[PDB]
Amino acid sequence: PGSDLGKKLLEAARAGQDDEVRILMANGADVNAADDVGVTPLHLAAQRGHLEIVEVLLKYGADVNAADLWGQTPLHLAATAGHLEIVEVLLKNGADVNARDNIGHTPLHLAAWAGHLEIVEVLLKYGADVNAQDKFGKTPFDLAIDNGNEDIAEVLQKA
Amino acid sequence: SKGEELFTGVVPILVELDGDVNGHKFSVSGEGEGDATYGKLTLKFICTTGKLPVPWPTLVTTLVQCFSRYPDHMKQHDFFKSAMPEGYVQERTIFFKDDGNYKTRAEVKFEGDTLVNRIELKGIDFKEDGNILGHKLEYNYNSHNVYIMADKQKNGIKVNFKIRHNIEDGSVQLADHYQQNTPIGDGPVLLPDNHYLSTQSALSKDPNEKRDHMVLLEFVTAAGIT
Repeated sequence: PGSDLGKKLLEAARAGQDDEVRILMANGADVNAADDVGVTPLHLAAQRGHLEIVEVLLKYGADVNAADLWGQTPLHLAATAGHLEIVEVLLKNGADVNARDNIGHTPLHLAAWAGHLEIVEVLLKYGADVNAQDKFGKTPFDLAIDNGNEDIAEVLQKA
Repeated sequence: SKGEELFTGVVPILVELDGDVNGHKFSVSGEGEGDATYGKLTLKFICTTGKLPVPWPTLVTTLVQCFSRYPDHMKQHDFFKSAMPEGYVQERTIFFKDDGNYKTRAEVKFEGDTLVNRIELKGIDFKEDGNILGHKLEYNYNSHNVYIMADKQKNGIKVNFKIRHNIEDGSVQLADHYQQNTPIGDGPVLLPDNHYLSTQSALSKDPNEKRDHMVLLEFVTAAGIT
């Protein structure tokens, strides 16, 4: 019942269970708990789009640039998935805007690839490197052209 | 496809591989997840048996194309996801150029809400001093093209393609993949027009893992018609 608070919290943040997260935090759960792969509650709440849990985890000091084994940070996850407000928040809490997953993607890379204009715009505003290259030498520009997202391309051009 | 809907959001993934090359016996397990909206796959793999006898990059190809991103315009050629959830079989023979071959049989399906890939692998006619078994490929993977031909003869998919593995010295080793996929169920299924799948991959090592293992990040998109 009070065993394995860290797993229980990971689960709750994956499942968007706000009331369970509240309890677990107020009752001692490690806010930076991590499974075998370095996945943390904040990675899971960022990926699955659960904002209230994201806000709360950061107020108890969730490490905002924690890195899983695939070099992903919650910022990459939220930026891949399209969660604009969550991106906004992680940036306001000092998320490393030019962080690298293991293919050398930056969240700008990910966001242009996946067709999230407003998230791009917001990453540019917080200091994203437009020329940065993945390990296959692509740029967020290319990736955006690969995928057919002209307006994103049009944008990246201007910086 | 009704089966495509099943790939909305994140799906956990289990992988199990039973193996024998030139009589060296081995077992691999993996887990992680995938996200077919973005062709993304996030995995880690363990050799449960000891040292692995062949190099990790030989297995990549053999260790769930249900997760490849098919864009709206190419949805009618997504065989793998139309065969879900009853799944498909995937058989392959992989010839390494001046060295042995792998034969693989695999069932890919939903058990529970877990997409699981269970593999038997027989390798034969390899050189105990050659690239494979002499551990001489580097820990590495490039960006490849995987061509899909419809295979009406079997209600499935024939596929040629070739991958190149960098060797420790500047040399390159070719692996010629011949593939057949047939549905497990007898429900209707989609037969693709010819297309390339294009890949990015990154192999890494987990710091706190003592066993012989590979961490794998991978993105995959169907890029076009022939």
